[PDB]
Amino acid sequence: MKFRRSGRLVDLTNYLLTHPHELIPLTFFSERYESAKSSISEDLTIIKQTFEQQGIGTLLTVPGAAGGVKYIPKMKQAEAEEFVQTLGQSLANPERILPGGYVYLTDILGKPSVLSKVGKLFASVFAEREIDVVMTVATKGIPLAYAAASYLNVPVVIVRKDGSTVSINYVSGSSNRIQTMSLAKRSMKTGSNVLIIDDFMKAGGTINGMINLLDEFNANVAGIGVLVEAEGVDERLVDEYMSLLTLSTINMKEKSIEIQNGNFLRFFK
Amino acid sequence: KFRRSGRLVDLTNYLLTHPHELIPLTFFSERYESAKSSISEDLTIIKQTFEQQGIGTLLTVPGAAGGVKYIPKMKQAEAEEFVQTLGQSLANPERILPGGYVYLTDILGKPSVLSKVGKLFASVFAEREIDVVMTVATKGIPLAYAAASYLNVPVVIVRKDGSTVSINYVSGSSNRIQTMSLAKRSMKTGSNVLIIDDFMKAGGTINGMINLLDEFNANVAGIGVLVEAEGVDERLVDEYMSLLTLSTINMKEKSIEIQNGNFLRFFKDN
Repeated sequence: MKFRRSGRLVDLTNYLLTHPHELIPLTFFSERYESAKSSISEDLTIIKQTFEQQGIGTLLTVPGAAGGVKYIPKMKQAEAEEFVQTLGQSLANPERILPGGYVYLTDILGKPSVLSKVGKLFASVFAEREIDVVMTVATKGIPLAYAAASYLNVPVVIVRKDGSTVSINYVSGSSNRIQTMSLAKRSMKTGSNVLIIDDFMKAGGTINGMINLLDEFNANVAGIGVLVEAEGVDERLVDEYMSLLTLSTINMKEKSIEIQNGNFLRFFK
Repeated sequence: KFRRSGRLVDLTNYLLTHPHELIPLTFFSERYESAKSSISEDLTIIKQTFEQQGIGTLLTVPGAAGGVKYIPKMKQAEAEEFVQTLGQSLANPERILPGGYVYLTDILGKPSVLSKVGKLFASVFAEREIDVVMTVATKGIPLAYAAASYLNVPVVIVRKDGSTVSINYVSGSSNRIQTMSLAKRSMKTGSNVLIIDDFMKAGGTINGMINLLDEFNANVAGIGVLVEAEGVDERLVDEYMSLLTLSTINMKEKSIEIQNGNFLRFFKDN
């Protein structure tokens, strides 16, 4: 059933938005709308231009009758900065101060609207990494991992803090003892390029634990993103990582809490 | 300024990313610096397309207090096709688990699958007045978020570990009493809660969750599970929707039975 341009633009927009990071043959669309490849290409130029102008993302086109298009979610620096500032202000509330130097995030992480933004910012920053899968550890980071994975078009793998399983010992920020994390061996292909995502990085042991867990799968760290990094941790982590926010050494007794920008802007050109 | 074409693309993106939200025509008129008449015409193009393509319903509410609202909906034919495909995939003997369980980890890890399940849940409960989605850690978490994002509501996660509320219940794995808790600061009392879970075997977990909401003057708006163990619709007095039915996996024999759940009852049988 043929759609005229207006109907195709609408359906193509929905289809692209719901199939990010997937190379779609022009052929799939020409047959879907029983339209000429040339009309589709024309429609895609309109979408590509609107997507860039509105800060939705990039449409990459591969020419030829055998060509295709790929939608790449991307966030403009201006929106990233504004979103992060707003989010930081929201967290810089003494009522969130938690024992041990932690921050209460449960409410913000319960909101798909916020997670969507966070996920897209991670997806944007790591758009060009060849990611095969997103990994995080139960449980606070799970929703962040799915948000990022949905923009990236890859599966999520959840490491458990408890079949043929692989296990690694690691230490946590509570400046505590040795714990173990595991992941079933049939949960991930060898050589996978992994984006590690977590909500909070205090000491860096949880992430180092996941990075070490990856060596057991002969997998590679494709990138590392965290919502909040405790002040001065660039030290305890060997791999590059991206953070949206920095929690400056909080104090429960003084009931003060400072929150600054993470290092994310370094990732914008 | 936006030419009609660009405006349709942006409007489409805008509606798709703001479901279950009443948006005043004025907002669009201002965004595109255009007459309301032109916006309404675009909305008709989108409504028609969304309807024919099975994306959802664009609801236009007349009046200055009105506006437009995008409601994600899934056609019955697509839901049946999707559930069957999902069922066939789970009926693989390789997913065998002791105790009458099936391996769901790999599918619960795919946003593509989650998106569909979340949409089907959001579609069935589209007209219920839901304020929050609730699930219990940790398997159901991604399904909960998927449903919640289509419904425009926050997610609340019950912990099985300050002013905390608690309930005790018996899982389907162990007969030992368990405790699920939820911070009092995690949910507004009187909320219409859509409960979501991956697998309902005994029914205790969901029952426990139903009791826990009592403690908040909360009202169960609906219950949705991905898989229900054969023989559970006599262990729950509450109405629930399930996508698949898992017939007691063949312990000794390497076979597994999967059939549609009761979801068709929630489509146009209403």
